[PDB]
Amino acid sequence: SNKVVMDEGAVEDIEEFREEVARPDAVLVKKPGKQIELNVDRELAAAHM
Amino acid sequence: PFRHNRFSLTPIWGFRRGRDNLPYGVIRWMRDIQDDINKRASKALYILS
Repeated sequence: SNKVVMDEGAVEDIEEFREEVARPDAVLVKKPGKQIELNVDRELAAAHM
Repeated sequence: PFRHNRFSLTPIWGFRRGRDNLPYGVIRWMRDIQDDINKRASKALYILS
């Protein structure tokens, strides 16, 4: 699963964003001036392994 | 009643403290380093979590 930290207006539809982020085939639309940071923490998985 | 003039109980000695002549086991140093190890484990696991 992805963790998402973003500007408050990154995505118009937050529900579909919430559902489709983990999807490897999803098409995501974001507003121009609002940044998206998917995969906030992934070195944690290697640390736990 | 026994002919031998000593108590029945024979103490199998171990490490004996020099100051107080008080016996102590092998553990003590292993004990302190072990508690330190446990603290390190808890701290690192919390930091990762």
